[PDB]
Amino acid sequence: GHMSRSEVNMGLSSAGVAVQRSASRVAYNQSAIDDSNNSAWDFADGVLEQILATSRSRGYITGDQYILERVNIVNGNGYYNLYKPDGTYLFTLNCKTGYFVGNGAGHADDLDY
Repeated sequence: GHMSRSEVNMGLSSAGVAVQRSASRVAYNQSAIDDSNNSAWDFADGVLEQILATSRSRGYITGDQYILERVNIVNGNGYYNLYKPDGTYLFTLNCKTGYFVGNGAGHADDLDY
């Protein structure tokens, strides 16, 4: 919610933030993460802004006060975690589908991998 429509970004800086990474539903695979050149990391168009628009609606975040992070590549469905400005894990989303998965008592909510 800065440019106009369809942006896709991390919205806040996860630098110094106390972000919950161990709370992630998908593996933080730094090899796929560093493989960032993948289109597995290209969500689509305002797809993130969707999930984010949703996140705020859900009560996960506000505006672009979110902290998104690259996590994993499954099938090329590059998964991104959404965090609070405090780094609090909200969910793991699929960039390629704009789907998003929640977390619980150590179970696959939407997961399969």
